[PDB]
Amino acid sequence: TTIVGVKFNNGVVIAADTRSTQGPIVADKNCAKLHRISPKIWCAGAGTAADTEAVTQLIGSNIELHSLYTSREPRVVSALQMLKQHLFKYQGHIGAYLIVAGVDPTGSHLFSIHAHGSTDVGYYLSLGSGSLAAMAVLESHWKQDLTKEEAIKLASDAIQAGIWNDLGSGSNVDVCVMEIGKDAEYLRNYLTPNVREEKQKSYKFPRGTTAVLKESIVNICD
Amino acid sequence: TSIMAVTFKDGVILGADSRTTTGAYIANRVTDKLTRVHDKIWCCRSGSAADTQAIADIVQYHLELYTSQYGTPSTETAASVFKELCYENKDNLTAGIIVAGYDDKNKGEVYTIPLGGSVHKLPYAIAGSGSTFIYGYCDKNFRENMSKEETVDFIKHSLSQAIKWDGSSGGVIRMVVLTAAGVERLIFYPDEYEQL
Amino acid sequence: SDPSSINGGIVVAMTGKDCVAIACDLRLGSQSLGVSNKFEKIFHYGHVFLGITGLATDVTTLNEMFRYKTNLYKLKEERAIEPETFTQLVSSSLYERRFGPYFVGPVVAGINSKSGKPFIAGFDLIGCIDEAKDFIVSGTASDQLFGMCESLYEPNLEPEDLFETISQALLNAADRDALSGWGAVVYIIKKDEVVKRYLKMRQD
Amino acid sequence: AGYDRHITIFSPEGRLYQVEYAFKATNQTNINSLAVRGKDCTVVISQKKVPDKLLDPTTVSYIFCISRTIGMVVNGPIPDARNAALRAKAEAAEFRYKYGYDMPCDVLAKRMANLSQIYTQRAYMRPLGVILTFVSVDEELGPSIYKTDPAGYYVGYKATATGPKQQEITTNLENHFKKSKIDHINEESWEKVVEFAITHMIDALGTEFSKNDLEVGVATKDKFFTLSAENIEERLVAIAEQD
Amino acid sequence: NSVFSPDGRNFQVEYAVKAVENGTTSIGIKCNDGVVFAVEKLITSKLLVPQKNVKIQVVDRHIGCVYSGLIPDGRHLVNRGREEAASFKKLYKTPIPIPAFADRLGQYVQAHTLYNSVRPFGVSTIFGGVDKNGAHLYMLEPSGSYWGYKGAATGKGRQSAKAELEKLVDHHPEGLSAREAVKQAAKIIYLAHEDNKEKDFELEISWCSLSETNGLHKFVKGDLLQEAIDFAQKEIN
Amino acid sequence: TIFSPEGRLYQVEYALESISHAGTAIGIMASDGIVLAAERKVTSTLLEQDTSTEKLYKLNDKIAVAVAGLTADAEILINTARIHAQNYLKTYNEDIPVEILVRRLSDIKQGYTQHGGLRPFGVSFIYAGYDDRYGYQLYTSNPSGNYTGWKAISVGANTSAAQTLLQMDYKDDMKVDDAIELALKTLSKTTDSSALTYDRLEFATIRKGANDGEVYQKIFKPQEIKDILVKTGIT
Amino acid sequence: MDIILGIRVQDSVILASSKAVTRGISVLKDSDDKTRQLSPHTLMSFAGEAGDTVQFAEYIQANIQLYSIREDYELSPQAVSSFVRQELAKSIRSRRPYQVNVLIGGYDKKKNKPELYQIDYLGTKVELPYGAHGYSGFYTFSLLDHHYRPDMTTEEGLDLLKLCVQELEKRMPMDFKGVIVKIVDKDGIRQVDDFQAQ
Amino acid sequence: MTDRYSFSLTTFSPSGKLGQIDYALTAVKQGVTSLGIKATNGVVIATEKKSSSPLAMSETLSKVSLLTPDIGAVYSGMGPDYRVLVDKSRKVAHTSYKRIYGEYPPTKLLVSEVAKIMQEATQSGGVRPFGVSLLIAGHDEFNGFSLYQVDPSGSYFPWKATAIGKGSVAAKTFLEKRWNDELELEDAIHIALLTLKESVEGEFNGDTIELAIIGDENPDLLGYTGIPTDKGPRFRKLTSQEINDRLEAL
Amino acid sequence: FRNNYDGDTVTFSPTGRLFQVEYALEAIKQGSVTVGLRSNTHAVLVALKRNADELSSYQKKIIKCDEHMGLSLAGLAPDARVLSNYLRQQCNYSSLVFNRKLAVERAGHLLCDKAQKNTQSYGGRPYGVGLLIIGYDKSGAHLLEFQPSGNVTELYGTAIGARSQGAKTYLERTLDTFIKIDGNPDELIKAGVEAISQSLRDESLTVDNLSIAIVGKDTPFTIYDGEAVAKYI
Ligand SMILES: [Mg+2]
Ligand SMILES: [Mg+2]
Ligand SMILES: [Mg+2]
Ligand SMILES: [Mg+2]
Ligand SMILES: [Mg+2]
Ligand SMILES: [Mg+2]
Ligand SMILES: [Mg+2]
Repeated sequence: TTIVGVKFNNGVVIAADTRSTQGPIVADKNCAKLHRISPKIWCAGAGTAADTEAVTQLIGSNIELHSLYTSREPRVVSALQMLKQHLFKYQGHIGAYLIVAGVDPTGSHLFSIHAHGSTDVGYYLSLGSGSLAAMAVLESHWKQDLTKEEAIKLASDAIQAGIWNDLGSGSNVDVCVMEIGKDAEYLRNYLTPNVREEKQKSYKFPRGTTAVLKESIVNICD
Repeated sequence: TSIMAVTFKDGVILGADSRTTTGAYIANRVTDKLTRVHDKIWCCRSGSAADTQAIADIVQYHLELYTSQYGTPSTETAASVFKELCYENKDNLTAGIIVAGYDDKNKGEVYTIPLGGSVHKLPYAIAGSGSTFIYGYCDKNFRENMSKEETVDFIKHSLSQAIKWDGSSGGVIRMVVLTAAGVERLIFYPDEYEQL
Repeated sequence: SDPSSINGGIVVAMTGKDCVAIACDLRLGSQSLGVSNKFEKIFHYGHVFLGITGLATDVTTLNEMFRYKTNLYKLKEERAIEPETFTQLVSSSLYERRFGPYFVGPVVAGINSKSGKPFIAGFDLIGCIDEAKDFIVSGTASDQLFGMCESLYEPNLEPEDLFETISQALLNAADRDALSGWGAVVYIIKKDEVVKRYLKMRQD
Repeated sequence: AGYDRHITIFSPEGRLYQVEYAFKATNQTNINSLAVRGKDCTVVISQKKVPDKLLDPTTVSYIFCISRTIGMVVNGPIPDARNAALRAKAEAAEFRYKYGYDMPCDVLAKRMANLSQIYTQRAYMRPLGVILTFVSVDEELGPSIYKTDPAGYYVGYKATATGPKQQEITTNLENHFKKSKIDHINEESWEKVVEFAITHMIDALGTEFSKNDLEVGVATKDKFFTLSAENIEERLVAIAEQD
Repeated sequence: NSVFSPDGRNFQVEYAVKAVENGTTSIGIKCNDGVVFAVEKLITSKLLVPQKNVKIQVVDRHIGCVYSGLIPDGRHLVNRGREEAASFKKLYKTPIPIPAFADRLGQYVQAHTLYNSVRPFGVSTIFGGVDKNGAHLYMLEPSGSYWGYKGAATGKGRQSAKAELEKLVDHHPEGLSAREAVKQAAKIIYLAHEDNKEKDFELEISWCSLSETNGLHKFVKGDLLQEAIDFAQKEIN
Repeated sequence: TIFSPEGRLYQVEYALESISHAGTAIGIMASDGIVLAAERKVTSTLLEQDTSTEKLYKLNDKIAVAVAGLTADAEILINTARIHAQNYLKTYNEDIPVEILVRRLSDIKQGYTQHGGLRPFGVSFIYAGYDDRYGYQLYTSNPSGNYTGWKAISVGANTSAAQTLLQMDYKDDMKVDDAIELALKTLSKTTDSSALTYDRLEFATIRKGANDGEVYQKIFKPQEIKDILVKTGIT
Repeated sequence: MDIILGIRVQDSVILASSKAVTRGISVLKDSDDKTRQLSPHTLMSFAGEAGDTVQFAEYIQANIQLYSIREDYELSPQAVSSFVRQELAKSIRSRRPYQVNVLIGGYDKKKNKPELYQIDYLGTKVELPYGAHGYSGFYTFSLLDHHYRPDMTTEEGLDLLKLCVQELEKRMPMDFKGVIVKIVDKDGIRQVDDFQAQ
Repeated sequence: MTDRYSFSLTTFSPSGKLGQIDYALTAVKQGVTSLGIKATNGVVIATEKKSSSPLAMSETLSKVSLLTPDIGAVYSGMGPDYRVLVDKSRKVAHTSYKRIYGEYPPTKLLVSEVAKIMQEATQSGGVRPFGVSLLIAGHDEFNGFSLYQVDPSGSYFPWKATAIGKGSVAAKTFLEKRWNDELELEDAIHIALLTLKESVEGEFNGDTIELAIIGDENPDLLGYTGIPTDKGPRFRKLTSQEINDRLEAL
Repeated sequence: FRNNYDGDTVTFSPTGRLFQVEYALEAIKQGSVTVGLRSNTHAVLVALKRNADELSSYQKKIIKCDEHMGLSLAGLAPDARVLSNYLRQQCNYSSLVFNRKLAVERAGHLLCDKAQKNTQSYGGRPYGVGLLIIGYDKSGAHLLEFQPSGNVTELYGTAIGARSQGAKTYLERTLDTFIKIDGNPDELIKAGVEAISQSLRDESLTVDNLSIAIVGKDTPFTIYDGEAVAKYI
């Protein structure tokens, strides 16, 4: 997995590759690692895939309830405090590593959370097996006060580093842009540089090829 | 990690490097290790980041509740809350905390709570992996009742040595000055402190 | 030894033009000893199909748990659970057992009765959804299945062709796995009708 | 003695007598209070009555600092008031710990009202005989007044008054906002907003106050604080030159 | 208890107050650096062992309590106060501030007026000591109500005691030394015994003074007691 | 919970008293099916008929209940009965025998009668079911937790009046279609309204599944009730 | 290690269970009956860990007997086996699991068919023409795959079983002291007390 | 500390009445009128903002509440009981449904849960029933638009249109006259405004009336784009200004 | 006034009285008389035991709590058993944990606090027994009187139970003599046996009527009954 977060002058962008693996094997060639906690607070995870999704949804559900109750737009510091306190309680057994990013009435925010429940803040971050490839790009090109365009380019490039050099990452680049003024934009398969080439031959079989022992219709209704 | 707190004439100063590692990888080169638990009570954290953040958060909660009910807590009260948490949970915590604060009556104070959960009141304290390299130096150069600028220098020199030898320490040197004045954040960059 | 290797078993699901298919082997073994030649691993709640591979006791238990849960669903809601929702229900049911998981690899196939769109999904033992639109594979010959599917598959196959593809993928993967095989059953699922075929295969 | 008068079950008319009785308890101290919004502050004024001369005047107060940013004034007997203050403090500290931001004035009010509702519904708890007025300069909503009663009701106010002579003050302020046509006082200094509040308390109640007859709490951006006798004396002098 | 009267009162608490008025008289006096506590002990019979049914109680090391009404209810209140002061010291290290301690007792007494299954306490308690920032004296009623006092009395002699207390506040606005307050306490207890004269009484005094006891709570005994008894004997005649 | 000097249970008695004011429900068992018919309590033109079910509830695929009493109490019970049926299915891989489900439900009611100082549930049930031990079955249960089996029965208002009428026309050899008629006639005779129109009825059958070898529950849409009110000649 | 075999013929289910109880270096007993009747048309045989074995069987026996009296009815073999499976499935994740494997042979009156279920300690259930637990299946499954027919009579089944017992006596390292054989059909459960030299 | 009333406070009377439930229904009667009207393509729920002081700010107190993106509620009766019921209803939508099926409950099932919460206040020891009747309006894919009433006993009924509180009987009459099954949402908002004018004492404008609709998806109100199968909430509170616009044409 | 106010211990009368507690105090007045008194070196309990019949045993009034402590009872006997058991436990605890003999005074405080909780908890009655506690500790001989209201007082001598007012008046009179009865166990007992006499409308107190207990300086707490008391009649 390669996930990055990058702050720009008026917002925050996150991005991720689209490959899930069971050890050496590629399960999903185009899964979605970008998760919504609330409309303008988004999330990318690495580690135990079930864990990052569950902890995101639990906290997403409680953040919705908090917002309704308080009549206020959810804050990124709340997602953080709830995630970190939850993860801490489970003493790393919930293997969630997350980059959490958003805009709220207080401004724009970029945070990291580790499975034991420690958090950090910064202007640029990476996580995942591709984390070193992506950080090397970030450390090479990140400047203070980037425009929106530059930030998308830099994040996109960081994910590419992970896609090309980390065997744990591959396929596509997903992006989400959270600007202070606006609605969050989720950009699914913003880059697709790993198209499978056309096969050399068609493997469709002549009908009758398979030997059938017996047969019957299956009843669905009642 | 290299962290220290030093008492001086007008108060207390906390300082730290800014590097967090997982193995030999620098996870964060610009960490802020100086943590406020009240207006004029801060700490430096060492050991497990998860553990010390969770503790610092609980302490901050306790000191806010304390302030609502009884008024400004002393630095001793702060230290005692940390100790209670550390001692009582010694079997699932790896936490070493240095607590530093200023008030009007008691002036600048420093307490260190190392791994056991013991508490020690001290004129100055050092801790973190990098601290072992500066025991000799700090003991030779510390004096009571130093001025602000002398104290800033002592920490600056001390931590630059700690950073020089410890691979776990490094980045920028952050400091917080705590006096009647006031709360002041200082930062110092490699290009400066490496030439010391 | 490893709970997911004791009993043997494979399930695979594919999408085609206005249909889905789901297939499984019939083996139930106890390590090296083959015990049953008739252990089916695909089930259905109304028009929603679920294959489960893994420890057989958990295969049976989860079938009973999902019959139970879908029956109550239909009673309160006055309609049959759709593929997407059932997928969610499997995922949350599995995650609920996060630190004492069922040792299974479930697979869901079906056609949404409102949109008519074919749907398949897979899960790991703790409920992580593999959302994939072509094929899903599970079991002690999953490497063999991924291999077979990635070569054999092409999109929008007619039901009679998709039948050949899924069968060929299953048979040949099963024959490279000591713990799979011993009979195979294939379901072709068309909105309107569902045909079930037992395949002839090597009995070793 | 019917049971519908002893615990919070419905009367045949659909009323809750113990709740209504609890409102009556709120006046038993014969103190009036009022609250106004400035341009970037919020002020609360309450009467201070120290009848017994064996009392230490500094410990006689019905204004509480709930948090760094929220003040609360109570109309009602002190034991129930302190019970409510303690709880509000605990709820405020807890909110900050759990959600990482300071508890908003209105949200604390909604929460304290919810606790009140419960006493309205469960038999074994008596309602508290107090009305709670919460003030702050909210970071999202600006200067705020939210008031909660033994019924579990709460709402936001442009200004408000509470106590036996609540009505006098209310209609006075109502008259004021009719003229100004805006929903706050135009003034930048919280000192002037305090003076306005004291001034209109004086008219409405037709009484003069020394520095020991008043008690003042002021909320600004990020503090809430109470004035000392001397700060108040300085306010009284200021108003006596022109009115 | 949980029951409001149609006009917002609580009759059970009002009745609890009657138990207090019925009680022996007790007082406290705040001085320039401390606090003095005194109480009337009715000698029912000559068989009561003198000096040996101590009514004044210490909490932690720096706080005295005296009460009038049902004695068992006071002891209950002090047990709870001791637990509450221990818990404070355990967590914050410092001995509990008097205002902090007041509220702890306050919240506990108030709690016993919320629930139909509990009765209010049948005491008023006068208490205080020295903390980080001076001397404090408090009085706590069966309702949970409490305020800070310059001087306080409760029990049967309450009215005359308050009258005497009020005089002292007027003659000595520049603060009363701790040694003076002791004498005056002995006097005041004598001048509220008038009422309950039928049976004999014995005097108990305790004090907490920054300069006289180092801010620790102590019992007045020996020569200091005898001298305060003499002052009161000579000033009643 | 307490006994009266007569050895009766006040709260139970008063709960039955409450049920006698509720809309009448009728159950008739024939040899090839069962009928459940119920009258909705004084309605209004604006009430949604198309998405309403207050008196007839499905317990599983082979069992249904007609309710007389507080709906909200009935939903509590219905829900536990549904769970109970599924536990049984899961434990034995067989659909629950009707009696067993009725007995469990009755036992929960009996419980409220004997301990805990909560009020009983103000509910009476007619159960319509099929199983392979007893075929078609009809049972009744009331707030006491007592239950009994029947060929035809009513609950709620006018049971005494409705019971006499059923006694009169009921014959063992009946088809379900004859039972349909009997139930509608009996409600028609016993309403406290002008006529028994479709909009005031809930109706359901448990038949031998058109042509199969299987059991089918038909919960009548309003349209079907209007049409079946045509045949039996009550327009 | 305990031999537990089952074969389902046309009109009955036959169970055979070894008679030995061995602890350490000693055979303590040579007439052990590894069987409990659950209901007049359902029999269960069991093998596994020392104490768990009887405790489980008797607990199941108590439960089915309770049902019978409550309902004045006999649960079908399919129902009893589902019930048994669930008890084992719960047990496998409890503090101390029951280590018991069972065969359930029953005659179903509603269908008029014999039925044989094999369930191991994990709650793995399967319905089989013939089955075994432990090592004995390593010999008997292949023998029966060869010699078994679906339409065998009871006597044919007993011959087929004699063949299995012969094979086990020849090849199995342990002395299991013969079996006790029980037949379950429409007229209930009966023991063939002549097998040791039949 | 610890409860003394572990017995039902709602018991049956000799006549079969459940007194406390009746008395709560009397509280609903005293409450300000609210109503719901269902159209072909929407539901409207409306009520009056009976303010307690001219010094209060009536926008800070909403009587119409979002429960899910597709479900809203209004009430008549005791406001504080409503407020806590709304809290619990939002929560139970998550705990009993969304955390299980990954989607929001259909209208009838959420109503069903609210109904249960109310039923329990009718049976449990030491409590009084809620003093409210709710109208709940919603949409869901498989049932379309719906409107439900829920009463202090826990009973619910589906309505084409209804009214609760003070002038309910007159308003129910005015609605039976005016409702048909070809009504468009705009027409139903109109009828709701007319019906409400009879009930309203003082000023009748976008500041004194509170009105919300269950209509089509507001893809703007979502807060994000890029997921095409997410089109936004169907619940929408009309603004002050939006209301006055329909009052001119009234 | 006494009307709706004596239902439970959880209700004040409009005079500020607790009737359940005052009623409990009335069971003491029913109980058979007992006397306690002490000097500087010993403390003595004397009790008149009461039979239920001429065919019965006179029921015991004296209970040993520790080697240095015991008590006599007047009122509900099973209530005395609850409290003496608790006191035995408190004595024991103090020995085991601190190797300390429990102060008679602390025993007072403990019993008092225990009685107190029962004067304030819904659904429980107050204790209906009065107790006289004697012991020898590190500050000498002690006598205590315990009332179920929770009031405990230290006295040189006292009596509780029916007609006890006589004995009390006698002890009030004798005071200055028995207080000095030191190092003479038998004279102090004689003074207690005589004090109890002033409380007889009964009979001439017999070898069964009489229960005597003693504790002091070099004497563990010990109970005399039957033959061993004859030398005092
Ligand atoms: Mg790669
Ligand atoms: Mg370094
Ligand atoms: Mg695999
Ligand atoms: Mg194979
Ligand atoms: Mg209440
Ligand atoms: Mg109560
Ligand atoms: Mg007084």
